[PDB]
Amino acid sequence: RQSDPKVQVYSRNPGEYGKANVLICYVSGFHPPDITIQLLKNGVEIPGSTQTDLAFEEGWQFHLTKYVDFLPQPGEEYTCRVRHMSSPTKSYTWEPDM
Amino acid sequence: GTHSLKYVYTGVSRGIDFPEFTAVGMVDDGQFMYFDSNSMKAVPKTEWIRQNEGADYWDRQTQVLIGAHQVFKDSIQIVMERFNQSKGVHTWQNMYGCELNDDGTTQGFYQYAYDGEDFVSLDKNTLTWTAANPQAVITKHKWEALAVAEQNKGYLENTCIEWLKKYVAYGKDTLERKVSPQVSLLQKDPSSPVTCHATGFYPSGVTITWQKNGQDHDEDVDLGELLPNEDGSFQRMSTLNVGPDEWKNNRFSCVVEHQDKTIRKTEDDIITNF
Amino acid sequence: FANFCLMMI
Repeated sequence: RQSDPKVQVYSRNPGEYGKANVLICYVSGFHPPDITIQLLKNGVEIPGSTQTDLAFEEGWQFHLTKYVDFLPQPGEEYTCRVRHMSSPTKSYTWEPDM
Repeated sequence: GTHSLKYVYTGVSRGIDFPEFTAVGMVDDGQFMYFDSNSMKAVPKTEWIRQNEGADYWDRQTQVLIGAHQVFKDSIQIVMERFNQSKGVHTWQNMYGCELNDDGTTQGFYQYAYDGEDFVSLDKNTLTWTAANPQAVITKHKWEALAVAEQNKGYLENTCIEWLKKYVAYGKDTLERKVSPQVSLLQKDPSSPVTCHATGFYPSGVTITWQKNGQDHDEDVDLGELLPNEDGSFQRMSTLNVGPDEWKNNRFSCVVEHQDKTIRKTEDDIITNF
Repeated sequence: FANFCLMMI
């Protein structure tokens, strides 16, 4: 079996410009587990991100999180890039909800 | 409160990015321990478990988990054969655990799955294993002849509850913490849909309701998923998708309910980057 | 504390 990753990019607090915040990538429903996750600012990896340990809930779906401090300013493009198995690396752009 | 102790084992025959065998331990679905086949060592992941269990605990936990890795390594070569699959990446997954309520009552489960799909699972009411296909019936017959359910049930109802109670004691401040949501009404532009955002809360149970003129309104509402933040807390949002002319002719509010607390937001609260 | 993986399938 092979399931594609569902990928969700969001901030801990509402994406207000100029306010320090936490960028978060939650990745789930991928199978088999082999997967890589990066958070980037304008295509440049942000240093100091954390990745939770691989784990799953009761319907056997894997899930992983990566997060990093960030401070979102206009015109900056924040991105989660996901590489699952040998599939091509796929990029998902953080969109503020305000 | 209700508290649970669970273990999730991810075993993988032919992967690259991850160790062969990963074990994670959780109290209230929060990691408190980790182990994998690269380190061959079981380590702490919370302060309360490291302050409260010394070298002897981590030694015997590593021993048990090196036994789990070996049993997995064998276990997965057989299930591949039964399914006629001599080539490839395949996963073996195991999750079991405890629940202890306010009642004093207890619950538990013990489950396995192959390639992400139910293999066998314990019913400790009847001491029988539920097979999900012929390929699993071979295991059901073996384990029921061997009193594996007897051991597993003793573990879930006594041993795992005993360890659970110590763990809620060790971690009593974190585990019993009650943190309120920070709630906001968001809008990208003056005509955009409006978003009720709730974040920073624990436990994970939240209720987000929209209201039209003081009454609950479940039209045009997109309740988002329960998501985690980077600390033990969670966030969830809901979106009302109505034309701002319906916004004119009506008084919409958002209501967020969490634990013993209730927060309310109206159009006067709308923040925005625009 | 984790349980013994007691018997292979």
